[PDB]
Amino acid sequence: PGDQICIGYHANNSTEKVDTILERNVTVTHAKDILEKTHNGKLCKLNGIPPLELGDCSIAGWLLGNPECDRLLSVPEWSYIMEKENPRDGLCYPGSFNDYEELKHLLSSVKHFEKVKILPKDRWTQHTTTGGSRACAVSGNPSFFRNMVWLTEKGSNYPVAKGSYNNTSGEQMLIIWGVHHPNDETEQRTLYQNVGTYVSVGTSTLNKRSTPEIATRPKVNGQGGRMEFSWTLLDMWDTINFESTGNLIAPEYGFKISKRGSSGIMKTEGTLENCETKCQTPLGAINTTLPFHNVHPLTIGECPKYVKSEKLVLATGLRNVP
Amino acid sequence: PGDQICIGYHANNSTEKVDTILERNVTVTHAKDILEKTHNGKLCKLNGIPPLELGDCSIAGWLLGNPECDRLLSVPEWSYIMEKENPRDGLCYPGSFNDYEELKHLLSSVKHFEKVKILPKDRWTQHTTTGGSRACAVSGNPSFFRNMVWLTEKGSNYPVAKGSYNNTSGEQMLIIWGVHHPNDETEQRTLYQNVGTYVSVGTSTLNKRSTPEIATRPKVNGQGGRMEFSWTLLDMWDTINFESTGNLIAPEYGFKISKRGSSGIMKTEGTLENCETKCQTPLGAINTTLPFHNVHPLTIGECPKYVKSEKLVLATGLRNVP
Amino acid sequence: PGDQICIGYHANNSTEKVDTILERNVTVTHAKDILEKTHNGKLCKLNGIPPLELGDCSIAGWLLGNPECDRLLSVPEWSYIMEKENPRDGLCYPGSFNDYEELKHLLSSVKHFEKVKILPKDRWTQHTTTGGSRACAVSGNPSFFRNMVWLTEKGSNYPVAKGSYNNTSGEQMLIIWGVHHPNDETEQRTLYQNVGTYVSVGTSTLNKRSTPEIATRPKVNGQGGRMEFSWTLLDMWDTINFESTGNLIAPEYGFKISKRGSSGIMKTEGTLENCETKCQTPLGAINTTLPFHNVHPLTIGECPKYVKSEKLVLATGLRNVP
Amino acid sequence: GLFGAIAGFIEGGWQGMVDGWYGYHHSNDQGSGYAADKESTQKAFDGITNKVNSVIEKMNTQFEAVGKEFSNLERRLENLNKKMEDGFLDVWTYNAELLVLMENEHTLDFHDSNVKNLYDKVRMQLRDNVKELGNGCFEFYHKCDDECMNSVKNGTYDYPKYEEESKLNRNE
Amino acid sequence: GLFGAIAGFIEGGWQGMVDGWYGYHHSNDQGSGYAADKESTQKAFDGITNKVNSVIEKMNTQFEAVGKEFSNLERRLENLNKKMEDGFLDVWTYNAELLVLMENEHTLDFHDSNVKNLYDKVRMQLRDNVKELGNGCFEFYHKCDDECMNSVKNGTYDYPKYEEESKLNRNE
Amino acid sequence: GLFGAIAGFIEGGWQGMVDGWYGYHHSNDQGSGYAADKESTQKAFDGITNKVNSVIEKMNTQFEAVGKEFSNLERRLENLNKKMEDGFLDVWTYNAELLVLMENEHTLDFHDSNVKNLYDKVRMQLRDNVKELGNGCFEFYHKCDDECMNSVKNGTYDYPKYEEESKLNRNE
Ligand SMILES: *[C@@H]1O[C@H](CO)[C@@H](O)[C@H](O)[C@H]1NC(C)=O
Ligand SMILES: *[C@@H]1O[C@H](CO)[C@@H](O)[C@H](O)[C@H]1NC(C)=O
Ligand SMILES: *[C@@H]1O[C@H](CO)[C@@H](O)[C@H](O)[C@H]1NC(C)=O
Repeated sequence: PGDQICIGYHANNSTEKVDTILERNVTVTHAKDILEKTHNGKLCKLNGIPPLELGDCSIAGWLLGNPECDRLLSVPEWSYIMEKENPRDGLCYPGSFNDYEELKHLLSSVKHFEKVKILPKDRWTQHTTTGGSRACAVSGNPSFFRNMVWLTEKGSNYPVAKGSYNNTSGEQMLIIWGVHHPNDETEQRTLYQNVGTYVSVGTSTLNKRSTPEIATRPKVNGQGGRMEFSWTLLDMWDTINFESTGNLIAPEYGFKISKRGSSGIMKTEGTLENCETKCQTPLGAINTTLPFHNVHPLTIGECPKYVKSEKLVLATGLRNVP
Repeated sequence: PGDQICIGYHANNSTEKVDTILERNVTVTHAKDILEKTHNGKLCKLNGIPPLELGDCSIAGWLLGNPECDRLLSVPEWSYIMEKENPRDGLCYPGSFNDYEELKHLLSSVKHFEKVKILPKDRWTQHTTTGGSRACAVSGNPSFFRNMVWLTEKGSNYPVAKGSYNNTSGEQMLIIWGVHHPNDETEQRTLYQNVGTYVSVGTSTLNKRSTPEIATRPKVNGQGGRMEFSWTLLDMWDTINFESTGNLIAPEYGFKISKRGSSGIMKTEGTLENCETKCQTPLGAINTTLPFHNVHPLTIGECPKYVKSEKLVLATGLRNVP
Repeated sequence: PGDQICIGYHANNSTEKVDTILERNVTVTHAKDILEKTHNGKLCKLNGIPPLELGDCSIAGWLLGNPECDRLLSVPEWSYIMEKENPRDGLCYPGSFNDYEELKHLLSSVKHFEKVKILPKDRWTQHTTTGGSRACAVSGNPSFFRNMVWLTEKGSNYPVAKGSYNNTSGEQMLIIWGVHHPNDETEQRTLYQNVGTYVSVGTSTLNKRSTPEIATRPKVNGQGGRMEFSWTLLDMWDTINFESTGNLIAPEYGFKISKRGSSGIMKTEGTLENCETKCQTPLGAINTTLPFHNVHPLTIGECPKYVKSEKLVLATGLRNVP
Repeated sequence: GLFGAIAGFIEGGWQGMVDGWYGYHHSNDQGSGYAADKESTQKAFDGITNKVNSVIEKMNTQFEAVGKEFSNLERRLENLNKKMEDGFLDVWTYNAELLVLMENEHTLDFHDSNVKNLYDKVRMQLRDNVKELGNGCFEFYHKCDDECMNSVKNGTYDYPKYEEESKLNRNE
Repeated sequence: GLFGAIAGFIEGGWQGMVDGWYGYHHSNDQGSGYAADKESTQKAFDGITNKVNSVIEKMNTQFEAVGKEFSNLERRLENLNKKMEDGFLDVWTYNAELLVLMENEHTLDFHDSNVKNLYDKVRMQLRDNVKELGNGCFEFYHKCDDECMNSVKNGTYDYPKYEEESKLNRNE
Repeated sequence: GLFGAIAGFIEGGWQGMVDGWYGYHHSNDQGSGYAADKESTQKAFDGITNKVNSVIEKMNTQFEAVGKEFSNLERRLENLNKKMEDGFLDVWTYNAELLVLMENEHTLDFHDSNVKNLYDKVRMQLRDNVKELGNGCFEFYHKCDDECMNSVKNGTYDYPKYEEESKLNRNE
């Protein structure tokens, strides 16, 4: 005989393994994994308010108003921007864009937004307001950026293009312009008459002047000319004075616009689905709480610390022995 | 009977509550806090050498000499720059300043800084230099930056104007110049006479030819015009070459400069008091050996690591138990 | 008597010491140090592919063809670049180099690369292609950048110069040009005859027209003039079209280019040897497995973590006692 | 392990015990069975629960957006950003890994301590009233019914009571 | 705790004791009182005041200017700077917090081991010459006066001296 | 140390031992000598060795180049850069500085545990067939020759074998 009592621990049918400083492949009764690695393969709205989807266009092409971009969905509010890697429809008339990157950033997120008419196309009595090109083809028929006015010569005479705007639209306004860079001396003469033209723009804080630099160029889009574009934010109540002797590509519209904090652009091919998310990735949205993840680096929102790591397994239970 | 001897641990009437991986709100006998979170409220000198103090002025209005700034203290050595978020007195006559931030970075801290006459206002015997403007008024009357000369027509002639300086002051010299962009052609004529004017500046390293840009703009301080100021570092023994046939806002003084390494500007609405510190914050100075702090992110000096934490309490003693 | 059995632990004559959170200076039996602190003084190749030693030259000196750099080894592929702090063989003819920094970067690391002429020196039959200079003169006789054709006047006529090329080298091409900035008018005429000249360059992404700016400047290297070099990268199957009525310093050769990624320039005076390494530094290479080092901050390759630490001793044995 | 109990002087673990992490097995004249210790098994689960929260809750998220916005003439920035993102990933990666490793070594040993403590907490209450088998069991030098066995598990063993009956059996 | 001494088999602390963290308690024929242990209450304080002087001194300061310095056309840059500062904030915040905890769980357990290691220092000197009550006390199988206790304390207890007087009262 | 063994109740270590870390030392009629425990020595070796491999292997290095890159009108970037390279230096320095201090501590204690856990693996088999000397040694109440010790080392010591023979030498 002899009554006994014994002290011992739990054990079970557990395969779960963890590593430690001293030992590896260690079996434990149970464990917690703190490494998020599953998305949901869906591009979703962010913190409630949807993104912006240019689809197959760029921020340049979108803003200017490339004809191929009139069918987009006007979103007064958003929290990020969806744009393919190399959009097809951007600057239909070939050229460049100044501080473009800086601009993209500004727009990544906007508490409010709304295109506005500022300088009506037909107010330009002194000059023509219906010039266009073949590289902005609207079904076999030449045209131009739906928000820009290619002011040209009228009666072998190019007066002094003077145009203003008081910004009373209740909030800051993105405004854009450009300058045509013709292929030869003769072309400059054909379109604007005067040689040695210039394009001046002015607000209370901005004074910029552009001057056509004439060089010979490959016919990108069957066009040899190029249109260098430039922009600014005109404060509430401040005014903007255009004044050019030629090559001035005017605005017809501005963009009221309010900010709540920067965001980012995500280069995706996919489209938007009806869902929610606090953190977003190219592969799909994340819903987690773990400290870390390893889905995709390019992330947008409140996300766990991305790590070059395979598994993060915390041993909660105890060493599991037969 | 049966005598005894026991083994135990200290205890007391403490309430210092530390935390642990396994358990929170543990009462212990003694604890050190390593989170510095207390400042002194006084903006102080930094390693003994004080900040340049700009009051309601901006670096620019300061260097150029916007009249409202003539009451600033003329220290020959400082360790950082104090400056309000949005100063009142800068470019009294509206305009802009190229590579302005770099300059502010250059001037954030200096070993030596002294203003020095190099192109005396009376040398321009061929022009009018008493020209002020109402935007730069001084006691009712028109005036101008106390450190620049505003070369203008005299007797209806603006002769080609030259001016030079061999840097012989014993150290590199910051020099500032500006060019004037008038609102309209009649203003160009009235102040300068000639047209197709140029502002040319040259050294053994720098070479610019600016062309005044006349254009209409929104009056800013009742001024459609603008002054575009630029700067350079004229090396020792190197000479600087001004030439212009109009629109040149030349300088009268240069600034000898020496750098021990750079610092930074601190936005604040406060003033220097007589106190010292190794680490300054917009809210006050820090005197601590602690490793971390939460006083304020925008620090200057040698400072403990900043954290988004409330308390960091190490435990020194043992667990307090009844 | 009573047989005994005592239990105890290993000990030896080791002086090795390690530190713990509670006790400093603690002898142990065996210790593994993990702080790599010894190089080899020999700047070896990297991952099997050599650097690109330049010597007393600058990268500017290299590309153009400063005759003092003819001796350099034209390796078509390299992993990084070596270059003194203050070389002497850069710009013999004083001037400047636009986006030089960004450029130095581009050519830090290259997969493929080869100097391939694109616009022949003897294609300039309407112009003189030998007007060299003293500051850039080979053995007395005036000379010029071996790949840079100096176009000057011939027949006291300088007719518009044209230059066009279709990129068909399979990859992209780094082409380099420049315009000249003469000291006085009598120099311009003597050389280019025409006046109010220009230099235009063009592609699908490029478009510059430099107008030679004139002024009075300190003679550097016995010249008042200056040459302002720009550069571009011609995309596959593109065309670069020059056009100059004078001042253009045309490019004779071009550079095919392919990048696998980017590296960086090393500020050393030493010279390459026949060795190898995965981690190079100014002071030598590193053949270590340890997770840290304290050699030199300015490392290139796959490297330990640079720490401001003297010793990192891990205790592996047990406290050694008498 | 580090405290000798788990996979040490107590070779294995009871699959029988199904109601806690560390408990008892008895065998008296009335029968046998398992039954885990309510307190210890709860003091531990609280700990571990608190441990996973400390490592999760203590993380600051913020709100970022990683992305390009770097023209082909701002490569050096592109690089600074890379060097930045790449420098942090490394830090966060090495920190996570080693956190786990350390936090894991300590958890397993916590369970060790916990067991050995229970063993010690019982042992020290029984004393010379029992034969310490050294395998994680005590053999009684007296008879221990159920209201008795409970007193042990519950921490209220009356040594004085069975003191005399035991020193008897103990000698002989 | 983790060595079972503090808040364990020793239920509570001694307010009475004031000259140290670890001590003793006598109840012989000459009254009662408290007395801390020098040799072990100083090994403690040293390695604990070398713990705070470790987390504090190993920090690298480095002179820095944390400020704006960016126009409205350099918003990408500002942002970059912000990602960086935010970056080092989240890192130090996390590290610091988990340091505090980790080093506290240790500090506290250190104190346990320090005590449990003293109780044993004494136990292993006495052996059968005392009743291991099981609560931090030892009952003597012989009257132990002041000069005796202070030889258990200073670590010079004479076992044989009492070996024969004690094997008496023990058996009975 | 922290487990009271190494540098605790086993004051010093054994120069005379040279085949493993921790071991024995028998002192009977037929000679005397040292015999390190191959078992508990090859388990700790694997331990430490696997420890140092964790702090080495887990360091993801990547690939980067540092350097100037910035002009004299780019002072700011040049600085941001610095604020970064430095920022990370401060981190990697601190982390490693402590990482050692910790790992060093947990390593010296690991040893102390491994010695303690062995001294108890033995004690708890021998029980009252021997005399715990509180120095690291036991004195056998019976004659324990060579081939005896060996049945102990492999942990199969027969307690019943020497029970009465020694329970006789104990009760005098
Ligand atoms: C996010 O996760 C929680 C649980 O963690 C879940 O309840 C919720 O549905 C998820 N959110 C969405 C919108 O999917
Ligand atoms: C606790 O005791 C200390 C002295 O040990 C005394 O200074 C303090 O006032 C006491 N705290 C309170 C509020 O009773
Ligand atoms: C400037 O002054 C120094 C000393 O007088 C002289 O050496 C240097 O050549 C001067 N420069 C000019 C432009 O004369």
